[PDB]
Amino acid sequence: PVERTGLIRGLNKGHKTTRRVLKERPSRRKGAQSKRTQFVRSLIREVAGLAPYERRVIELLRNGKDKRARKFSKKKLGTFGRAKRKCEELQRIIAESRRAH
Amino acid sequence: NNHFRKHWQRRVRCHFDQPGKKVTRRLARRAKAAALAPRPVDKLRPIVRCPTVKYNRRTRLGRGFTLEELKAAGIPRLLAPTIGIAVDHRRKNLSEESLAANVQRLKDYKARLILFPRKSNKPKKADTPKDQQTAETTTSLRTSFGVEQPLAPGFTEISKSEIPAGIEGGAYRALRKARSDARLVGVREKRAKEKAEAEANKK
Amino acid sequence: RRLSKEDASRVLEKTKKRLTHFPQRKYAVKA
Amino acid sequence: QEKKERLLREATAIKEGKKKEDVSKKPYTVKYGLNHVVGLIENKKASLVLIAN
Amino acid sequence: PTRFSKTRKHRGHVVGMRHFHLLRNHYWRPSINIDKLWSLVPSDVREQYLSGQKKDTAPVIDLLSHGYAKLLGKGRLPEIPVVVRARYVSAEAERKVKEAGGVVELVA
Amino acid sequence: GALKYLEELSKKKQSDVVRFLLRVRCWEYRQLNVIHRASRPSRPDKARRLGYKAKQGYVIYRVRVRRGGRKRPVPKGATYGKPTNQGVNQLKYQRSLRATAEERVGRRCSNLRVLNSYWVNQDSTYKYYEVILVDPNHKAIRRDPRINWICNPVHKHRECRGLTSTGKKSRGLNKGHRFNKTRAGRRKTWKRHNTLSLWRYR
RNA sequence: AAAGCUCCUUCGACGAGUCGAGUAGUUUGGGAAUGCUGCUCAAAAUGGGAGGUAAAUUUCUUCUAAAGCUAAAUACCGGCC
RNA sequence: UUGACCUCGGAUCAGGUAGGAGGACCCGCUGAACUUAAGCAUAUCAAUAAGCGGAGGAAAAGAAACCAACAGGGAUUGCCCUAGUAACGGCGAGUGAAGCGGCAACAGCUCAAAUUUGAAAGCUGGCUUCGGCCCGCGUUGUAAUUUGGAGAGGAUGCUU
Repeated sequence: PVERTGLIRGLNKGHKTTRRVLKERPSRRKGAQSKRTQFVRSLIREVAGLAPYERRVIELLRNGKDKRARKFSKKKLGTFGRAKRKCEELQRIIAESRRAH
Repeated sequence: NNHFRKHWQRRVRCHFDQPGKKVTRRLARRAKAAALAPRPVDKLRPIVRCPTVKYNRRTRLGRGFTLEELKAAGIPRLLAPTIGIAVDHRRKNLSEESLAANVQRLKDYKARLILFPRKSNKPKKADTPKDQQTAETTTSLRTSFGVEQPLAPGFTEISKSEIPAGIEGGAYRALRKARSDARLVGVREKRAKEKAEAEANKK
Repeated sequence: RRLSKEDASRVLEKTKKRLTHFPQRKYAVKA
Repeated sequence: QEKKERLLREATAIKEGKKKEDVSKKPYTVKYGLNHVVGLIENKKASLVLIAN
Repeated sequence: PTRFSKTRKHRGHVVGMRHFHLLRNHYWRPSINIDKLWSLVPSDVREQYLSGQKKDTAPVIDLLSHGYAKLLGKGRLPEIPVVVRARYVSAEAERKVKEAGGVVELVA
Repeated sequence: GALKYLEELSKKKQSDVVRFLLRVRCWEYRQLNVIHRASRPSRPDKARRLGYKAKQGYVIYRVRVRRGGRKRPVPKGATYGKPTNQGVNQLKYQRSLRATAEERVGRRCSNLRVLNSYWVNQDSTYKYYEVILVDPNHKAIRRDPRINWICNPVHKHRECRGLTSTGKKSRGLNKGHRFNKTRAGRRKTWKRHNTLSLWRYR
């Protein structure tokens, strides 16, 4: 950690202490991928397939209309970041389907 | 500014039971002390520093000791609540000083602790022997292990030869410079990266 | 309709192990 | 009932002091239960799987 | 009391911006001038310093322990070197401390 | 085991297999009664994580409730007061349809305690729920320390008082600055803030 | 037979018509930052929520929702003393 | 033909349970107008009265998807203060919290998501000579173990 300057204002302000390096708390592991949940999610994706809105976005991505796909994903899901993540996931499944074919 | 436009008389709370409630609280405290004797009536609490910039000058009692503090003081987390020590798993030790102070506090408590055996006929090696179970005892950990020095000492004497030179340029100028640099962090970074890009383009 | 004393005082095995090996201790603090 | 008889015969041998390894042997049975069978399939210990209609 | 009221006598004759989620602890910074600076020294030691029985020592005053964050510059100081530790300081206060022969140290 | 797969599959509610199952089961549940006993949970993973056990004293009841808003029962659908600038079609009930379903199931089985409930289906007219109930008079329930808290009389009709999960959601019992008015009980907080407190030595 | 402590290559499952978004009503000091409910859409895996001004990019800090229990200090124009 | 599952039924079958009263206080739902704003559809009265459902000796809440921005605090509740403050408000009458801080009181935990798989180790009920034996529930999962503060696998030598 960066040492504090000992001043009340400016960059790195605050009282000087000897900062410690903590062992990482187990409650902050959430979001990390596990082998079992990765295997189960891949199998369930294979068994179930895709949603109609996902089919629309993957077809737009196949035609390469990326901006319209992002706009349609944002309209369907609600937020720009979730739309971007969904479009990246659909890009990855297009790439694996093409490397299979 | 009088807020009497509702039906305020339906929910007027008087406090004519203040001495009676004090007497009730004192009776409950006596009963709790008699039930817990010879243990103290309260648990051991750590020393923590108050948050925000208004109250960080002062220390006070916290909820409980951290797991790192207990591990450094050599007390297992399952034994700790059974011998009068409060345990708080949410609090962390971001700095060495508070950790060291609380470990010293726990070591002092463990040095002054008397531990009676579970069975009288069969004392164990971790238990206090019968010739050491007799001593003068305290019943208030908030008094015997309180916050001794809540604030920093406001007055200290140093020799005239040890007077510091001070910040070069002046303390007021140092504060103004720190504020100005903080306000101009991003502008200078944009200018530096633009200059670097121009140098890369026309090297 | 109240629960019987045995059923109310019945406890789980993990709690039983915890109370077996770490009960509330009788202790005092020197002044 | 067969399990109870096996436990009683093994208890007689332990009462005599003989070893459970000496008196008993590895069992071989059909594995059932949904979570158990799924775990066996994932750990590749299953040779054949029969799924109900 | 009712007996003193006049009714008993009259018996028979009738801009800018809006700050959402303001936290005052951000803006907490009490100030003290330099003419009250020597009052923070304990009384006997202050009398010794002002009389001149301590010519080889200097008092160090932490304003944050007394509850003050800024040292302001109203008044004048005696010619005694004092170390002052403060979070904030005004230019005139620092200048007058420097004329008195002390230093203003910045803390957080 | 299998229930991880069932949870991942129940996430994907717009796949072909899940929509087919939802459609055929919705037709079946529409042909059945409004409240009827389910012999086993149709979502075993959801029931298990909400607290259902395959033990005597646990029952599942399936219930359908009419969805949409709430209508004020005034004559001819009109009130005779000040203008409201809105009709009775746009009035919103403050509890959930899940709560309505739980309360009706509790009235149907008044000898049991509602533990939890979960969505199973919906259509244009109804929402379909399954409610887990526990028998507080069964010996297998009374001998289990993980569940015998529900035998105590303070848990009589939790669904009527809002002590279930949907009730806590509707009462807004969460920590933080977004739940200032409701985290300790809205009416209790209001009474505290509108109580005039006068001490002896004022 | 169970149980604690110490160290560690590795593993480390964590709740979905739910979160979130739009809209309408109601509510709030939170009529730019509140909650609840109905309708429509509908998630993810260092992901998600929050960080009281809308948005994109890069960071940071805190926690870990959608399952559950639990005494005390608090209230009391009803009942009994 | 004979039987097994699954689903749905019958019984004055065996054993249980609910209703009503009370409702000062408590948890929800539903919900005014007089009044105050010159009148008045925003507003105020008031998220109140009346109406409905549900508890107890207290209830509720409660062990952070918290507060913060600090040298960081650390479940809930209540008092004092914060504070008539930040903020909201036709044509303005008015409305109005929270963190920190002092105190009273303090107490922590249980599941789902793992195969016991070298042995459903779990449980209701019936009959008893009170030793047990039966009929069943349950593998679409009852015990032991684990709950993020971690834990699982190892290694290690002492303690209970």
